[PDB]
Amino acid sequence: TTPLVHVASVEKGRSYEDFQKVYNAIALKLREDDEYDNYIGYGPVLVRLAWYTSGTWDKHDNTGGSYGGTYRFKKEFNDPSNAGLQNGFKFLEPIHKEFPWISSGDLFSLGGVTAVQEMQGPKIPWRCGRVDTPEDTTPDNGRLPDADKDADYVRTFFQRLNMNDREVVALMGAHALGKTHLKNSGYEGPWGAANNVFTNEFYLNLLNEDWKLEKNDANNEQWDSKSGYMMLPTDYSLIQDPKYLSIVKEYANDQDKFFKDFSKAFEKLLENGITFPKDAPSPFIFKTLEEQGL
Ligand code: HEM
Repeated sequence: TTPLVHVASVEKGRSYEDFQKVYNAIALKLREDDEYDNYIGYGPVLVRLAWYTSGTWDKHDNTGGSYGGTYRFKKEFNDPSNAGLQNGFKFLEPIHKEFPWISSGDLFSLGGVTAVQEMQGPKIPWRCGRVDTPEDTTPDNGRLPDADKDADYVRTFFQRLNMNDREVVALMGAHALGKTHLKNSGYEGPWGAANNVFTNEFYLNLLNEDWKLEKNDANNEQWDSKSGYMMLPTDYSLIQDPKYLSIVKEYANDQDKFFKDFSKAFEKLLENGITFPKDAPSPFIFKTLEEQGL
């Protein structure tokens, strides 16, 4: 099938104010549902959801991506690849009901942006206009990366998402958030201590901790530290590859640089496959609840 073009179309009669209200609803629920996942909260899984849905994109034929907001998950979340994502969709359901006018793609991606900012991460410019395509569903089957691979696999995989070395290393820093859950992915443990605060801890831990490759309770190999942290083989490959290593060191020593690069890469990820008209509104930069005194 000929490559389809997806033009961003602003939800009829909606403006910045409307989306800030959605952002606020998401942010308020993040604050309210504080007990989820042993008090980590829904922040991490929402970021994962935004990445996963956008990560289905294929630059070659512009299939997948965040635009359509319509997907079919393998085994309906009963697969090591997508298990756990249902928690994010469940969290967003009440938000969508309160704001039925927002497209699914806009909601899923906005959920990630809101989560990163509320967790004290960098501001992520975000654009509206994704249009639901119920007639065009994108199966996630084999489109997201395996975690038991090396640096060459990671580099090649991300080329499909049009990401270079710096973009890949920056995006991976999101693993400072949340944790792996054995029953979900066959991996267990957090990557750091501040599981729900967005910082460059991922890089510091990679370089500073004493890691040991071991099999977990699912018989899968992962790198463990005495501090109680873990790294997937794909995470660890970032310090095994010399080109990735230099960038990990850069981010480990410059919090501001990491924030700026992550912001650019994350927005790009969430916008891959979308064509924005020259007269489309400028990207929205939402204020956090804190900045609004809410
Ligand atoms: C080589 C690429 C990647 C691989 C192999 C990978 C793999 C995984 C795996 C196995 C989990 C654990 C799922 C679970 O057990 O619940 C996970 C969680 C997560 N990933 Fe990644 N990931 C990759 C890239 C990314 C990127 C680029 C982002 C976002 C910018 C991201 C954000 C997250 C977050 C925030 C979590 C924690 C979710 C939670 O705590 O519920 N991942 N990822």
